[PDB]
Amino acid sequence: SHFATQKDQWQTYTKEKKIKIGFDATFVPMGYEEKDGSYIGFDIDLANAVFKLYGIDVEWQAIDWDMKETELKNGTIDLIWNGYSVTDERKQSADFTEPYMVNEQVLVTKKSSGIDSVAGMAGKTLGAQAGSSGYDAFNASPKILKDVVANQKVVQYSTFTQALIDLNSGRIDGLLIDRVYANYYLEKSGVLDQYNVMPAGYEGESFAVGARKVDKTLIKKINQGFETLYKNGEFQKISNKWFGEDVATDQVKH
Amino acid sequence: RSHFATQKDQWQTYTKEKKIKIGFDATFVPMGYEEKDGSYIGFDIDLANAVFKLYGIDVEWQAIDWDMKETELKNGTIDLIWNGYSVTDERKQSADFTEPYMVNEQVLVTKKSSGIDSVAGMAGKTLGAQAGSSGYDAFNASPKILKDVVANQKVVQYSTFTQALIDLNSGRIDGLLIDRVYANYYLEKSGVLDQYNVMPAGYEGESFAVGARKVDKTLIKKINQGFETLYKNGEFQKISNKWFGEDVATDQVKGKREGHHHHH
Repeated sequence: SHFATQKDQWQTYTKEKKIKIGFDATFVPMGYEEKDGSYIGFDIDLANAVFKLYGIDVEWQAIDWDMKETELKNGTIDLIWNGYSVTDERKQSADFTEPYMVNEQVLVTKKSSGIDSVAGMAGKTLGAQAGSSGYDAFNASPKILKDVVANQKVVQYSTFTQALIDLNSGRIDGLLIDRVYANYYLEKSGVLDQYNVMPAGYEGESFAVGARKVDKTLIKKINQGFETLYKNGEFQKISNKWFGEDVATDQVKH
Repeated sequence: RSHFATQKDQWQTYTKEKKIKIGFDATFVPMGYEEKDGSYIGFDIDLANAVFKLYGIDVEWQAIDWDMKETELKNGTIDLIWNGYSVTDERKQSADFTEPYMVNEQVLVTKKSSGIDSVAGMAGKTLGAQAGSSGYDAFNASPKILKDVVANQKVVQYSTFTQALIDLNSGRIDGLLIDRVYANYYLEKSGVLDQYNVMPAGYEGESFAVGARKVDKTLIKKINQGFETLYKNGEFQKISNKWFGEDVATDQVKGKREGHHHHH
């Protein structure tokens, strides 16, 4: 039908036992292409789990991320799921599910540093990622850390790995970074327990799933899928595998 | 040309007219500068020329009053600011940036014959720096890096890099702190880069990127893709080696986007 995209197609996804989901193949650790060519990530596991409950297989489609809204509206994909989030501009092209994970800015310090509180950064040196949302939040809400840390400024680094090198050596006392990165990397390296990873105090972006506004049943069925997985313990397993913690939102629970 | 050209995405025009104008500071060696003979040369000039050659776009190089760069860009007098330019919140109010193509930072330079192959190895050794340089200020601002360990906890200041090197070569000083762009450029130009240890000092650096009008979203993407294309076909590496004697490509230029996503 020429107008499938203008209708609630839940009965279609369920009958065809398949649904198409677009993602940015480079977005570690939400959904990305590994060196061997496989598609893995938190959202990959999460979405596969949700749809498995309905006997639906996910057809993962690596897309031009800038074209995500267009592809969703054209029927190229049926969902945008890859660390996606609500934006009033995005709400122009899609309806969203309840948020499933909060990606807030976290302050990371060595357990041995004794800095187990954001306020404990008073007079201490802070590091952050160049051009990251953490850098911007640092300035936007100065009362949180700027007016506390040494020199009222942050040392900028290229990557979390370079930043972590200086955190470990002691060149910097703390590191402000995306929760998604802090937990994924520290857990993958098996040293998460050697660090205090604390919510910094800035409003974090909530990850949610995007669908065509007409697919109302689809959205609610994903929402329910989250609950189902959180009650049978699946959500926690997936979450632990990727972040070493339960990231479920209250809703899921010159 | 449209009165509102500056108001929109001109990728169509650049490709059509097969031209784009880039502003630079004619004194900024080695990124882009005017030589004695009057020619304009530099790492950025070679890099930008190479990127636009991919698209069949000729580059019109415009030496500008550097202080007027953002104005020139917004005025439409130039289409890009490419001459060791970088991101700052202030500059972001006037332009959009490509991904960074190289990192500049203070490097500690020592002769390989000195045996000093680490910054820590400078303990008790004499350090030189150029007078009125970013390294001088960095040396003092972060004493724990080198100031505390070097002899006398001070640095011998030099007016020119040439004098500094003369003394490094004679043993007068054991190490020299200077911008990576200058260290690699001069040493490679002299064909002696392999006789020195050029090590990142530990002081916060800066990342060079290209600035364009915020409306030129496509142009920015085409440049980012250009960097990647040149690295894939080897041209970036050739240009980098010509000017610095090493590969200065950032992970972004190399196509490694892991860890660079910001609440997208």
